Parts: sequence; C-alpha cells; structure tokens
Amino acid sequence: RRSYTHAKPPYSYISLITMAIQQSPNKMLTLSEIYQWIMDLFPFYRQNQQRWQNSIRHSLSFNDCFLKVPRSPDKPGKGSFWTLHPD
DNA sequence: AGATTGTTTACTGAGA
DNA sequence: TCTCAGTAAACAATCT
Ligand SMILES: [K+]
Repeated sequence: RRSYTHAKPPYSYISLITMAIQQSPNKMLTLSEIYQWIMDLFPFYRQNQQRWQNSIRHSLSFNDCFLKVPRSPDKPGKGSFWTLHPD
C-alpha cells in the first residue's frame, strides 16, 4: 500500500469554514463537524491535521465573521456551534 | 488526568 | 512596504 499526493483546493480557511456552515441544515456546525466536512470533501486535508486544524481554530476565533453559539442547556455537549455573523 | 476546544500573541511569507 | 492569511505555540476552559 502506498500514499498519494493531492493538491490543496483553492479556498482560504475562511472560505472552507463559510461553505461548511452555509451548507449545513441549521446554518451552524461544531468544530469537529467543520473538520469532518472539509476532510470528507477535500482529501488533501486528510493529512497534517494537527497543523491545519490549529489554523481553523485560530481563524474561527480571530475573525469577527464567525460567531460562537452556545448549546441550549437542555442539550449539553462538547464545544459550541459556529455560525456566520449576521453581517 | 487526558484530550478537545477556544483565545491570544507573535511571526512570516504571498501578493499587490 | 504594507495588509492579510497561515503557522506556531502558550495557556485556560471544559469536555471525556
Ligand atoms: K470570532
């Protein structure tokens, strides 16, 4: 068995996150759902996950276009949801 | 206790 | 030359 090389798809981390959220049924995703959507669709991101996931977490917090949404206390779980800022 | 999630600072290189 | 994107890492809050 051998490994194969994929080229990075042409999207910034902001675009990848935005597309992930826009296509989801509730217009909001957890962090791991975002990782999973990106890996499901772009096989380039099935490698170096320690790196690019650090960068996704950084971009979610650093950029004002991403908004954290708390879980309702009646539905507790790991992490919060991420949605797009209403502007 | 350990791992994940989230925030923050500091670089650094791409590109205009 | 200057902005922004992506990397690295420290550290804390909050999960398992
Ligand atoms: K944010």
